[PDB]
Amino acid sequence: GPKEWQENKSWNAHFTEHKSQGVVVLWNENKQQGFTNNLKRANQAFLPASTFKIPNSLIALDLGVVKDEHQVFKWDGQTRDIATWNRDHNLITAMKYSVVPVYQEFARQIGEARMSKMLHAFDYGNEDISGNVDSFWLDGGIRISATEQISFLRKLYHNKLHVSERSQRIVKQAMLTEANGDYIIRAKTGYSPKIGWWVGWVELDDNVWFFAMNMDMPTSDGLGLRQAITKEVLKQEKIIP
Amino acid sequence: GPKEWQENKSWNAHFTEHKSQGVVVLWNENKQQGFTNNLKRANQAFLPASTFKIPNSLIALDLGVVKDEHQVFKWDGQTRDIATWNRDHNLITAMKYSVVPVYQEFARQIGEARMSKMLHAFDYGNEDISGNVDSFWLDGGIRISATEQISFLRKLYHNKLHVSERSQRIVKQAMLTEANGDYIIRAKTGYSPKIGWWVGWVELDDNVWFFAMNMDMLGLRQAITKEVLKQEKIIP
Ligand SMILES: *C(=O)N1C[C@H](NOS(=O)(=O)O)CC[C@H]1C(=O)NOCCN
Ligand SMILES: *C(=O)N1C[C@H](NOS(=O)(=O)O)CC[C@H]1C(=O)NOCCN
Ligand SMILES: [Cl-]
Ligand SMILES: [Cl-]
Ligand SMILES: [Cl-]
Repeated sequence: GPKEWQENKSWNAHFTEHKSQGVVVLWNENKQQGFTNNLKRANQAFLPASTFKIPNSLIALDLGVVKDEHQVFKWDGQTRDIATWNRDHNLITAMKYSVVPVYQEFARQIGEARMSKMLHAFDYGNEDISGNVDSFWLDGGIRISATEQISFLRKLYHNKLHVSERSQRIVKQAMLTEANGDYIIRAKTGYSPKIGWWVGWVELDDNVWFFAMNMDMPTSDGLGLRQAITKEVLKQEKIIP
Repeated sequence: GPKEWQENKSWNAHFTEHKSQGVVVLWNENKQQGFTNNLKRANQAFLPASTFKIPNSLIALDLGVVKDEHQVFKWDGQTRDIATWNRDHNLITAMKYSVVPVYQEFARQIGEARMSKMLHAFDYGNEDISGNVDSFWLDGGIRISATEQISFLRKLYHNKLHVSERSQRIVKQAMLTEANGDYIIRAKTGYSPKIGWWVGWVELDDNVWFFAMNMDMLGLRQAITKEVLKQEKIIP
């Protein structure tokens, strides 16, 4: 009989076309079956980098560190490399522009004790916050695989995480990336030395496709490949036109 | 002092180009200033038609007639003219395809007493539900102007309507029409005999522009509105 995770190695052509390697993991919610080009890499755990903004947002909201998605967090005045960071942000734009210093302040206000407790409740990756509370997802001990990202995202989609429904709805709003008459994408990118991420889902009229992809990234060039390669897989599988 | 409301008649060119006439009303949330090509028409009251799906959704959710955005409303098996209506729906797709029979069923379950009480609490238009409980927004006594649509939508945006915050968040999710790196549009279209509507808002990084347009009478509703938004440098 059929397997929970089916391997489709033909997607490697989309990584090969761009002289890269990685994994795309898809989960068809209606069919309760998953698909990936590399079963092994689907289960390899990596630093989450900026994809950690999803659980960080949930915890910050549930504890009231963030009151709502409209609350303004003033620029601390320090000019950083990414120009979109040097301005005031709310939760919506802090996600969209992946504004690390805003999220570092969230993490410091959450604190290590509550951060560890929440990640355990979320069953998130290896749950290891060793390092600094404001950088463990960038250079500390936490590791999460693409399949673990799917499991976490499915809980979020269904409001099943151990935080309020409100917190989950707000974060899903903040994840909005693209919407048209054909589909809605809610997702979060990430990048740390040598690995780029894109995780999220595609909402259709009568199904949801969760996705988690990571790929080798020798430099910061080709960050757009994260979405481009994923979309090539989504197009091949007739999920988007 | 400055004017809360300014008239810009140059937008009439966008209507005239299509041999039509109408009004676009814009509200700059940050500045607390509004703009329209026709001050009089901006404040004249019309049947809301399918733009009434916004308050109808809020009421159905708040009262528990609709449990959440996943609850399925089964097709009743009657083949109707709009093909996308001839299938099962949830709140998201019922809004998206403007599925009338689903919303007539909501209205019957809400009932006249609860519908009237909710519209009064919402300050919604003339608050008058006279007519059929399941069609008064298309052929009954209720009327609302474009500026009144904006006042209602601003309350919804800020979670200030009397219904639960949850209901307001769910409906705002169901209003999602378009999103990209430049803007998010949450809106609802409508058409009554001789009037087309598009009402909603454009979310930018650090401002929100509310809009309500109506025009004498379908893709022109969005196209004309977008020409105004482009002229005002709101969208690219
Ligand atoms: C997280 O992955 N970040 C923050 C930002 N995200 O951009 S995205 O890859 O387009 O999501 C830039 C990349 C990455 C970092 O490099 N963060 O570490 C820098 C800490 N200031
Ligand atoms: C509401 O305005 N409706 C339902 C449907 N909405 O489509 S939209 O204008 O694209 O949002 C079609 C038009 C309108 C009607 O109910 N029209 O049918 C009138 C016959 N009772
Ligand atoms: Cl981050
Ligand atoms: Cl309707
Ligand atoms: Cl949304």
